[PDB]
Parts: sequence; C-alpha cells; structure tokens
Amino acid sequence: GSELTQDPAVSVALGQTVRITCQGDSLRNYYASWYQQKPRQAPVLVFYGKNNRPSGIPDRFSGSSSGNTASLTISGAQAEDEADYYCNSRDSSSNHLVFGGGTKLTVLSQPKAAPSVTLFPPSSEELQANKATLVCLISDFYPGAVTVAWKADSSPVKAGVETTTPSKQSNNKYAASSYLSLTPEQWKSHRSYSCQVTHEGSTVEKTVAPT
Amino acid sequence: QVQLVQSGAEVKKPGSSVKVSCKASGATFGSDTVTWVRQAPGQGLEWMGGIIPFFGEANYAQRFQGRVTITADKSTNTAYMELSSLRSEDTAVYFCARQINEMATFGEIHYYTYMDVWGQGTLVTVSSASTKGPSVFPLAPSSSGGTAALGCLVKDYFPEPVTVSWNSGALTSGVHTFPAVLQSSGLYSLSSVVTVPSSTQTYICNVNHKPSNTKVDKRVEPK
Repeated sequence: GSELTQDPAVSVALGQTVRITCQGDSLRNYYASWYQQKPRQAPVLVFYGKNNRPSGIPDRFSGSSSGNTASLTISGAQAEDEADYYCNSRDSSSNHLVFGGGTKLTVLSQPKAAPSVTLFPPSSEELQANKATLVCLISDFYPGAVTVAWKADSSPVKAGVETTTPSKQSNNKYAASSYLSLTPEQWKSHRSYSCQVTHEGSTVEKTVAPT
Repeated sequence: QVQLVQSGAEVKKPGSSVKVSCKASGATFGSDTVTWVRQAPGQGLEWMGGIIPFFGEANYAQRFQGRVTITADKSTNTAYMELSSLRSEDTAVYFCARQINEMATFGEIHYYTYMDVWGQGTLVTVSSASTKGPSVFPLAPSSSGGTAALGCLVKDYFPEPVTVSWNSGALTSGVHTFPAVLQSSGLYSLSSVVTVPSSTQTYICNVNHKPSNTKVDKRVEPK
C-alpha cells in the first residue's frame, strides 16, 4: 500500500445514502480508517476496524470491506454530514502511514440558485497610485461551487487573477470574489475586460471598459 | 479522559524553524504512538511522521527526512515537532494525534491503524511580508428596480484580521464581507459591498485593521 485513491468529490440529496469508496493496495491486510473533517476543525475518527464506531458518532455511518477496496456508507446524508472524508491505512513494508486524497461530500440541502455577478472596474482614485484591480463579486449561488475566468477582448487572461473559495453564512447560498490585478497601462490598453462566472453548466458574463 | 493540546499559531520567516508542541492530558504516552500530520490550505492530509515515546526512536515521511524532528519528553508528557528551512509551501495546519495500531487475530489476522484523539491544530504561516496597513479604495456604483451596489476594497494588508463597518456600524442593508484573498506578495485583499435603492444618503465605510493600529474612513462618492 504505497498510495490510496478516492473520488475528489461526490454529491447526494438530503435524504439519500452515500457510499464513499477508498481503493488501495494494502486494504487487504489493513482495515480502512475513516475520518470526517469539517473546514475549520481537526479530523474526527468516524469509523475504524469493522463495526467499531466511536462513541457519540451517529448510527448512519457504516464500514465495509471487499479485498483491496473499503467503503464508508452514510445512510442519512444529513446537512451536517457535508464535509471532507479521508481514508487511512498503514503500510506493510515500512511504518509509513498512507492517507487517501479525500472525498468532499456535498449534501444538496437547498434548491439550486443562479450566481449574481457584479464587476467593479479600477476606481479613478486607485489609478493615482499607478495600480488597478478589477473586482468580480459573485453572490447567492447554490451549490457552492463556481469557476471564474477572466478575458480581455475575447482573449482569456490567466495572470494577475486571485479567486476566493466560495463561502457564506447569511444563508446557505454561497458567495465568492475574484481580483484581476494589473497596471493602468494594461487596463487602458484593451477595449474590454470580462469576468465569466461559470456555475453548473450556466455561464454569466460581466464586461467593463475604460470609459 | 484524554486530550491533546498544541501550541498557538505562528507566523515564521521563510528561513526560520518552528517547534510546535503537543501536550497530553490524562493518560500518559505509553506505547500508543504520536503522529504528526499536516494539511495545506485547500489540500488534503499529509502524514509527516511518528514517534513512540516509550522507546524514543521516530520515523519520518520520505520527503521530510532531514528537516523534521519529532521528540518526546515524559517528564512533561509533551511531544515536539521541529521543522527547519521553512517556506511558503510549508504554510499549513499541523495536527498531532494518538495513533493506535491494532490487530484482529480472528480469521486472516487483519490489522487496523486509527487515530482517536487529535490536537486542535497549529497554523504555521510562512510569509516574507511584514505588518502592513491597508489601503482602502471606493468601488463606486453605476447604472431590476434600484438596488445599486457600492463597496470598499481593502488591499495590501498582511495581518490576517480586518474589520469593515458601514456608517460606523449603523448600516447593515445587505452588507457582506467577503473572505480576503492572499495575493502573490503575501498581502491580503478584502472587499465589502452593500446594495441600496438608487435614490441621497451618505455612504462611508470605516476599515479597522487592529494589528497595525490602522483606522480609515472612506466616502464612496459615485461618478
């Protein structure tokens, strides 16, 4: 068992049942240990061995083995279960410990929501300092996964872009932001600068220009 | 019954070294091994190493051998992890945990290695920047009924925490404070927006960056 692999992300509805898989080479000898990690806190042992569920953890979680594969089954798939689940094992050759890549379980708790995009160009006062930054703010989109792509006169731009991971607490609908930093000369060089926010299969676009 | 408490967060130079601690409450170390595992912002868990305080010898991961040093002291019942030659790629949360290797002899004699107790985690942040005061710029509005948006862009401030209050905290009509973004220079840049009827009132955002003791009021006049 030199490596463990598992799907990066999986999605299920609020009442569905999810079965996250962890496939490795040493899972024949070793039982997979399953940990739940929520964003700002340390992992929690959610399952180990066989039928050994730690105290306090709900009864939705179950472990299963089948040779080189292990699986964690969550029957309820409740909103609190939305998190990152990691599988863990011990190497046989050496005492090195192997961790799976992690699976991000997203429980679809709310209806889908379209992203609201607003693009602010570089304020004239900022241009006084010989700097410019386009601000593309996305709000109220569910599920909370979006991808931002900047363009300059029908030409995708890749440098100077810094994007925020979506996150919102006012409501379950998420929010994110993206910053395109550039100098005034670059901004006044092109005729247009576009922010394309792609959510699900849809793509919203907000364009600005030096005017 | 058992508990692991780590040391506080640490911002460290990109050429320095950290020594994060991991003190155990209740049960002593014993045979149960102490594992150090780190997690980078947005990435997954990365096993760094482990030690058995009873024997004293440790074993590190393949890529860390030479940099990391895992120690154990029974007098204070504390595990330590020293990491030298720091760099931005080492910015991460470092957890210590109690790893409990176990076996089930029935059947095929199968093993299982779990970690029941963890420490709260220690954030080690490696940046070349120093405490910097924010620069506030006005994101003005421009031409659904009404609901025009205007905001304030805080930029180039290194210390993580920063606050923004519209009209000295009197305005809360759709005011959102997006999480800041870490730019290439290691300096954070945040935005604070607000939507109001296109119709008069005075809109002033007050940014408070307590670390560097910076306070800046800013009027967002339209075009």
